[PDB]
Amino acid sequence: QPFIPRPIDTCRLRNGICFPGICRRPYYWIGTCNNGIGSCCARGWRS
Repeated sequence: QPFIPRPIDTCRLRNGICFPGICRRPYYWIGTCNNGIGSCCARGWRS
């Protein structure tokens, strides 16, 4: 976190990574991907 992580948003803040599975590091889960099985998790950290 170079910037100060504001309140966590959903995948509305999009395009960081879509994982098949889950985000563990460095990636914060923002909503789901692969229509449910994957994870919209943008590269970096929020909260």
